Amino acid sequence: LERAEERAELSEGKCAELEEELKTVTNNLKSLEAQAEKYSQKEDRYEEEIKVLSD
Amino acid sequence: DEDETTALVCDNGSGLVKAGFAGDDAPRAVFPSIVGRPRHQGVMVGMGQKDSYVGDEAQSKRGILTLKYPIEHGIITNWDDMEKIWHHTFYNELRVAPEEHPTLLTEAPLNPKANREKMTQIMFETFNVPAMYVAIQAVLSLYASGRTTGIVLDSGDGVTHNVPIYEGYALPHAIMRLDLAGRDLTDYLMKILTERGYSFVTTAEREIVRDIKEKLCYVALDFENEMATAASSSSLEKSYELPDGQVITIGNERFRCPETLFQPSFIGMESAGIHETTYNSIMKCDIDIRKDLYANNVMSGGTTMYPGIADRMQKEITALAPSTMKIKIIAPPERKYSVWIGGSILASLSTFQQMWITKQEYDEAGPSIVHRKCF
Amino acid sequence: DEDETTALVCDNGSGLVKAGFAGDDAPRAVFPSIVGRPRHQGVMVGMGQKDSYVGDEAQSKRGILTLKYPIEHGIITNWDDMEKIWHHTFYNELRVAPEEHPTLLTEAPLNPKANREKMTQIMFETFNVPAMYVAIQAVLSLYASGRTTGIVLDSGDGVTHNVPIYEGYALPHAIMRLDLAGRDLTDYLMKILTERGYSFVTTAEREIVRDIKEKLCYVALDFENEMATAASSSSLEKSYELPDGQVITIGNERFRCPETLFQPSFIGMESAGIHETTYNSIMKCDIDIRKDLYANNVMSGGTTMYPGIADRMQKEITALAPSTMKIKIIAPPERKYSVWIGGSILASLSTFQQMWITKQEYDEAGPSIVHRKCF
Amino acid sequence: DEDETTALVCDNGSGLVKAGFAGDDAPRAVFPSIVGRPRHQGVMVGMGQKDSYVGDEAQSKRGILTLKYPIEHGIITNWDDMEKIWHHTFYNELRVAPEEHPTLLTEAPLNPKANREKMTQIMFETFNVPAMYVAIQAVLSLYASGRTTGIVLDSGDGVTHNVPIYEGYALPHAIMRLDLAGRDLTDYLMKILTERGYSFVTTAEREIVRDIKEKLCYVALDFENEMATAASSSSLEKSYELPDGQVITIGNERFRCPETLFQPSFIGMESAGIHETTYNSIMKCDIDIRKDLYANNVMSGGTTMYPGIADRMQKEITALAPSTMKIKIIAPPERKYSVWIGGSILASLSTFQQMWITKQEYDEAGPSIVHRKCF
Ligand SMILES: Nc1ncnc2c1ncn2[C@@H]1O[C@H](COP(=O)(O)OP(=O)(O)O)[C@@H](O)[C@H]1O
Ligand SMILES: Nc1ncnc2c1ncn2[C@@H]1O[C@H](COP(=O)(O)OP(=O)(O)O)[C@@H](O)[C@H]1O
Ligand SMILES: Nc1ncnc2c1ncn2[C@@H]1O[C@H](COP(=O)(O)OP(=O)(O)O)[C@@H](O)[C@H]1O
Repeated sequence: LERAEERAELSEGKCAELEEELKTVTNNLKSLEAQAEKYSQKEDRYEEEIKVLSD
Repeated sequence: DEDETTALVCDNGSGLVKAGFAGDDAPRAVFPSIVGRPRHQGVMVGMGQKDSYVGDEAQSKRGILTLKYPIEHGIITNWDDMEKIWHHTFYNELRVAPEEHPTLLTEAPLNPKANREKMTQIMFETFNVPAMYVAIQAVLSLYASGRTTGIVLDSGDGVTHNVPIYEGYALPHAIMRLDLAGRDLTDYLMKILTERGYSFVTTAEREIVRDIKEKLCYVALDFENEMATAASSSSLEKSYELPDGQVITIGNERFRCPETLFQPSFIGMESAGIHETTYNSIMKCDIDIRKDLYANNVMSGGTTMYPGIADRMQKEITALAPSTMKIKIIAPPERKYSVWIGGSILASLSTFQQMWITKQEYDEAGPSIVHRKCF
Repeated sequence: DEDETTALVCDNGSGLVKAGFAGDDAPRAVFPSIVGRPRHQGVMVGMGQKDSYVGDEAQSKRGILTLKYPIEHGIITNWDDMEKIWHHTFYNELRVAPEEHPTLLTEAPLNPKANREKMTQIMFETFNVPAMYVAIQAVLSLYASGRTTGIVLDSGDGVTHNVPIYEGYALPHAIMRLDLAGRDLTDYLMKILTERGYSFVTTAEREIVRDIKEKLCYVALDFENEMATAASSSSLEKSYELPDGQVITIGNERFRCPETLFQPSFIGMESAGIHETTYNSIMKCDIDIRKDLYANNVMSGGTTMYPGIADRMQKEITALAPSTMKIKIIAPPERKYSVWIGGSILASLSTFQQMWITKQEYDEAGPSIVHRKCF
Repeated sequence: DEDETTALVCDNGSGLVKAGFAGDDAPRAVFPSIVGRPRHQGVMVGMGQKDSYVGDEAQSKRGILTLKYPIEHGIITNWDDMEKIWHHTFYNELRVAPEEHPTLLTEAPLNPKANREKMTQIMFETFNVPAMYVAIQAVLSLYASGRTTGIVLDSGDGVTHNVPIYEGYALPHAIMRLDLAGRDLTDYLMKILTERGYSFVTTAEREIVRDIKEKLCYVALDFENEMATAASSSSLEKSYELPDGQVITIGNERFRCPETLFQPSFIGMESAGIHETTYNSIMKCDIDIRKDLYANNVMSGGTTMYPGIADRMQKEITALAPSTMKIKIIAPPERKYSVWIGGSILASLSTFQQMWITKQEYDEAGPSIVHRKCF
């Protein structure tokens, strides 16, 4: 039980660590979703600067 | 127990000494820089009991010990305790005999020469090492990270050195030595946990608070948003189990402590903050250097592991930086371990084999040799 | 019966409560912070007899009461009992109803926030006080002592705060709070008196040991020289008459008990003493501050009522301090009462009229307001 | 308190400010170019305490203030702090309302024009001065020294200008401007005092190191010989006392700080040093000019107070110079103050009374007028 509880604690430790990493990565995912979109928009703002400059 | 005369590597901080042998990618063990002493009178006969305990012994028997660290913001001031820490490290756990191996130690480039001279002296005079080198922590994180350029920000337990490196060169006029680290963050947390009804003063209590910070705290990408939320709702509290079965919950203190890195005024320090010192190290470099340092904000040591810090530091520099410039943080998993790792890499480089001080050179040159051979 | 609608002042410590009116000389009455309750079965009927006794009532009928203290280590933990102490204090000795009078209460800045919130809440919700303020005991000590600059060493019943103040500003990171106070000195004396053949375990016995300490003990400017004679000759003993006619004497224990303040390990505390905390508070302040704090160590509170303490402290800090520098101590006759004195001074200052929390502000904000407006 | 409407003269540098009245021999008051602000939370009530402190007030109350210098390498960027410095200088110490007196301010000709435009503006738009004249420090240096012809060597706290003047005319193509000055020399000293075990980082500490430099540092005629000697013997060590009783003993750092003027790489500067630039200013002038400039190398401003500087500069220029030619340095006792004196001389010359901008020509033309009327 102590070892199983220890495993629960170690696994919970990992669970929490992964959760923290999950959230960090997910938060990065979200900032990156925002960046991938802002960047796709920049891909267009810059493409537009090229089109405008081309004109 | 090694089958080659590989250099030994030991990263001696105010927190823990990371140690192992050159060529690995990790220390064999981390040896807290602690020497403990009993603070009570023995009653029972035949109990063994020593005058002092070292490293993990000091923490394991801490219930009746007073625990002290020999290192003050990167400089060893208590050499008796470091000989015990080093002896234990080699003798019991690394299973190392320094007499047969070169040894590489690490240090902030900004610390008093007394420390680099004395570390050179003890490995040659107490441990009989055949060779020595003391390395720069900015350099060591950059090697571990695969970089030659960047601002290295330690924000460690002891000191923050804030050192810009370009193409492998130091840019010393742009260095911001800062007297702010995890040891101060911990004291701040003890005072704000006192506000919550949990008074932490004695050694067992100090070690608990350092454990609370390490498991519960974060910086926050945006302090004020987390501040206002954590101060308004229990949904931001996180619990911690105290060793006696009691528990503590922590609210906005969870980030108010780490925040001192960005706001040193929290502990009475007069400082720009880690994001401004990082910024100023970029800003003070030449105009054709600035772009490369903006793109290479390099992490070193611990606290760089706090949630929101890699994103926050990049935002805080961006907010101060000129437009056009692209600002990026290099925050590898080799975090909290990159200085030791850099030592392994450096000790092992073919280009570094002539950088080692040999025993014969040391004996002829005297202790001041570290100034001519290391840095 | 009063000639002004002035503020009320009450230094509610873990020991005693000093109470009176702001603008007066001293407290009108000093009460033990005690609520007493009978521990025996009644046999006679129509004997009056209270469920609980307060302050001086608790001590006057103590022969069959167990006596409890609602305040410990600077914090009220039993708000119901403090409301009872206050109802008695205000209506029976000060002859005032707080409903028409602003009231000032005191704490240490490092006590849990609950202390300031319950002090404020009791007076606003059970007494309907028109206004409240929670004061800093160190500030009150400085006003009473004639200082704006110095280290306040309050050495109280439940806690020693140790705070540097410069030009009216706090240097809060330099507060060296110590878990050693007069209540612990009493318990230490009980144990050493037991070694001498006089065991004390119950409340009546505990109140007497505190009384023995207060009348017989001293600290000594030099405890080693004092011990050389006190441990060698009966001429250094002093007798105390116990309530039951027995006589107890104390020899070198007479100064070894107070010596705990310079040796906290005597009660199991991990500390070097008050002079170490005084010194470190100075050390954590800037170099252009330190000169004024060395010249202004301020003793306040009780337990400073030990002969030899002003000289003991000057020697003990001088011993840690740099040479050339002058180390000086302020230790006025307004000892133990100086916090009350400061309370009256602060409550009545024209510059303090806007520092008060009014009932309207309290009702709109709730009790957490004390944390934001007082300090 | 002045009996005549003479010009006010104020030399406002990045270090100190020299203020007095034209026609006199010396400034009446000297202030640091500092505005101080408290960096701590007030604890006591009715303590007064200013929001900001100026000049000597800023240093006198500095124990809890952060001290800022409004001038960055010779240019004023903080005009809120400079109007405080000027108001204090005029109103409290010179006891004058500028409305009744013309004012002379000073700056190098390569100082961005924005600064002389703003100096003209502060006196006309905030202080309502009836007239203005911004002077060239080199012009003032030669008047004070009794010369019309010579090299002005003026390394200050901010920058070094290096300007040749012949028969009163400037040879501007020969000006060698360097970002090399006392503020950087001080920064180098802080780093090397850290190497010795004395780490100085806070405002109080930064002011101490600057004070150490002024009292202990020198250059020596021969650097290699002074270096070799300091490295060989304690006879070149000098002590300094710090405000709290600490004592620092300084060795070769005593001249390595000043050495940066000849070795700018010590502070990350791309320069060959002040002697190369003093020499080049002579060299860039026509050969029928050079003979008079070589024989009249004139020191002004501070840093010229380092013993061995007049002789090292004369020797280095001589070594770089053609043979036969006589090289001589003028280094009068009116050093560090001679620019103020030159200000007094210029402001009061009858030949200069038509050079003053009135508050009419200024208002009609605007701020840019300084570029046409002064320099
Ligand atoms: N996950 C984390 N959360 C909060 N702080 C951390 C974390 N990891 C490391 N730090 C802090 O950094 C320090 C340990 O990092 P480290 O650089 O390895 O010490 P050292 O210099 O002795 O090697 C401690 O003060 C620790 O509290
Ligand atoms: N002569 C004395 N000897 C020892 N202790 C004393 C003496 N006089 C007063 N004290 C101590 O003063 C304490 C209460 O005073 P006080 O300082 O006003 O508490 P506080 O400041 O925290 O409100 C008690 O513990 C009492 O024993
Ligand atoms: N004894 C000295 N040692 C080193 N430098 C000096 C000495 N005396 C004067 N100087 C420098 O010159 C400054 C004062 O002269 P000055 O040049 O007129 O002010 P500024 O350069 O700011 O215009 C001082 O701040 C100091 O740094």
